[PDB]
Amino acid sequence: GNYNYLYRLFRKSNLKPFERDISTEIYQAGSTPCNGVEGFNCYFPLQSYG
Amino acid sequence: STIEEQAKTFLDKFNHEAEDLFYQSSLASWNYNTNITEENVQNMNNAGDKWSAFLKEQSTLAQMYPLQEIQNLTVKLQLQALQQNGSSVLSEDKSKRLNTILNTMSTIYSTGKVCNPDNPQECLLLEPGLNEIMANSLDYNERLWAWESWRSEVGKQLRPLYEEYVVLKNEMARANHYEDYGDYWRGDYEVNGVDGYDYSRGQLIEDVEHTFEEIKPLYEHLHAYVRAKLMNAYPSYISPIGCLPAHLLGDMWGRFWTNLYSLTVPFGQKPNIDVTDAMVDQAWDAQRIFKEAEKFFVSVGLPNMTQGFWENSMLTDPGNVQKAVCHPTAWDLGKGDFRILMCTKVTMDDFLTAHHEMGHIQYDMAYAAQPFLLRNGANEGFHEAVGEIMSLSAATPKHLKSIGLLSPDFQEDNETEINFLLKQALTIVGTLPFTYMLEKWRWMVFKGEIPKDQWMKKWWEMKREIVGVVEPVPHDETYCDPASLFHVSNDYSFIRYYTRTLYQFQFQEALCQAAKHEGPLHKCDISNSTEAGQKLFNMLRLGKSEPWTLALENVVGAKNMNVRPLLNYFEPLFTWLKDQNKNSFVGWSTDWSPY
Repeated sequence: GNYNYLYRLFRKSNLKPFERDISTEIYQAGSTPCNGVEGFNCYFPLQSYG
Repeated sequence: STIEEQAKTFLDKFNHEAEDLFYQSSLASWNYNTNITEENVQNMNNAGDKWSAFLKEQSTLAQMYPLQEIQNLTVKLQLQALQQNGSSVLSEDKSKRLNTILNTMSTIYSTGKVCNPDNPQECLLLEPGLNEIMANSLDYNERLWAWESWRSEVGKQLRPLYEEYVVLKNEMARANHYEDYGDYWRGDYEVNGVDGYDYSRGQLIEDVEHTFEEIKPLYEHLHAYVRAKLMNAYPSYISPIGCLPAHLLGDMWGRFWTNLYSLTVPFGQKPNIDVTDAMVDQAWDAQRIFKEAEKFFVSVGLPNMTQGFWENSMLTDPGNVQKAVCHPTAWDLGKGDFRILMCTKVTMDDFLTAHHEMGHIQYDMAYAAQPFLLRNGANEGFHEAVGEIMSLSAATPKHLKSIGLLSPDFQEDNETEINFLLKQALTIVGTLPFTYMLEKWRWMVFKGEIPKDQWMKKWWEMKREIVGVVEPVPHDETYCDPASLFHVSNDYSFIRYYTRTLYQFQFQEALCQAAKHEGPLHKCDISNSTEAGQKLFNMLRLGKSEPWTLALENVVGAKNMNVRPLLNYFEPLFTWLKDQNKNSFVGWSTDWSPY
């Protein structure tokens, strides 16, 4: 299985046409603040493919 | 902000993180089943443990999300399927005790022993032993002896443990806000949220009883016919008023009566529909069988196969060069890798089994464009019925004649049709009353309607009232009789087969009516059609995304479980049974005993 590829799965906003960003901020859906790790409403933006 | 977006995000993350683990577990299981070594089974066990730990962690994380404020039906169903507590409701000590009980029961049921006296050992296994002993015998004493010995050897070691087993099961059921374990099993068919197509938990029992009330005449006629045949064969071991013996059913448990067709065949002097000679004369192999199956499925309307199905499946038994279990299973890795594991040879039974496996693969590929929590059948009976209806439809002689197996010059007499109907009834209708009795007994023993000291007392009387089988020797309470089967001794559902049987006839009737065909149903063809295939594909792609009550009407039309298709199918056999049993007595009495 190949796992060298990653992709963005969740973010607060979408992407504009011809836009490229390498920001890897954690997504926060709920009102609970995220300190830098995952949890209830904190998730990691990058996900390894297969 | 809202909870629905958080739930959808968590579900998508769970699917994306669990698909890879499921694929790895499937690959490990495939490597184990195709190569019996130590590293393969070690990797399989490691993958299974990692998958179980990940599933438990995800369930504990999802239990924090409520289930009332969920407005989406699919999200609610996925949350209900993910937040399943399982055995976590009990303490650690109780959990490990239940696991040890399950393991020791599995080992006891798998080892097997006979150990006949007067001989040095005479201790054989289960399948190469009691199965062939009670399946290929023509004597009355040896079958009774083997049945009694096996039942006693099972009871004397499973009686003190079955009480603790059912107590732990009732405790685990009540710890999850369920009234009993039978209710926990019936909750799989329960659907909520959608109005107009709901289905209560108690309605299933009423529907099963209503179907059994109409199945009763056919079962009584079949029992009368079997009793007449036994009286014509054995004039001193069966009475026209009593029930049938227990050890003369051709099976250890009396579930399948396939071995009874060879002794109760009406037209044994006439040839059968076996096309083995035509296959071995035209130089057939395992590849051409799957080729013809793919041609049939693509003529019905099913799409083609993937490029990995024909390069990864083991269509040839390697033999003694390497160990490989020859057991037909439709493996679904979840990431487009579909392959069949079966040592298919030149045999009509192997042909039907390959058709069944290909139907299962097609059913799995139908809802392939769905999340991981939705790539599964609606209930525990549709997934097998969809595969069995293709085999039941392909069993027609006209299909084999059109393919090239059966020669064009072939008679269409009614004797072969009656023989085929009787052979199908001995393996389909014969197991329905036993299944119903076992399911009712398990429900009443898990709910509390049966006293603890009256388990066997209720079992041996339900075996005579509901089923037309009487034991040749009374058994005390120390013999754990009802737990002699494989599903009850390993915690597996048994009503799934009954639901599959009641649904396969409906599916066959729907596919025959949608193909613009008229006449008898036993010879109705499904291939070379464009409406039936589309109607089937429109329903197989639903999966868990829609309730089964709403999905049933999209392929048939009815909104409930009906049995009329079974009556319409067995009418040519029901009339023949009425004509043959007109001079003989119909029914059985619970007063007579072969003691």
